Amino acid sequence: AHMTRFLEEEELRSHHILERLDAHIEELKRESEKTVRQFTALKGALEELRGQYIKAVKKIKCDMLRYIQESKERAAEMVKAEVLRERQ
Amino acid sequence: AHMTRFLEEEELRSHHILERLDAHIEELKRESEKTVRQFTALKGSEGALEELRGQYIKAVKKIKCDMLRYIQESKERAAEMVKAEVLRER
Repeated sequence: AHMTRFLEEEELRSHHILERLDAHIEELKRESEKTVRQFTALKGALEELRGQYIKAVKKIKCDMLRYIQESKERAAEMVKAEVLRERQ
Repeated sequence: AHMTRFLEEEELRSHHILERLDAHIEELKRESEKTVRQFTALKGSEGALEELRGQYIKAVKKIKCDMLRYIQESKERAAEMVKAEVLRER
């Protein structure tokens, strides 16, 4: 029954990582409506907008790297626990 | 016996998704230079600024869609390991 706990954990880990991507998408969507409103109420905005997407994408790249790195450690931990189970 | 091959595979998948990630970041930067270039000309400037904004949001939705597929596959992998752990009780 080791692996069922592994899958339960993946299911949680999956729910969290997707939550923190929605957070990032929405922040982009909010900041960018504001900035498009500034420019429309006027007659520099290209840098705020592009600035924002770079922000959202950077944060997505960080969070995906932390997930990936956690995943590798988890796998290595299981490699370890398998070898411990070989004890006579 | 089994779990080192799981790790290896995890390493491989992890590098393939990060190639994918930088791949369509860089692609989606090409797509924006075209429409940014239009908006710079017009000083319809705003309808064109919304379109750009709609491309950034859409681009970051495609990144999410690839990231969901990756996650989904991890769940499928772990599921396959529940199965094979069950088969080894045989």
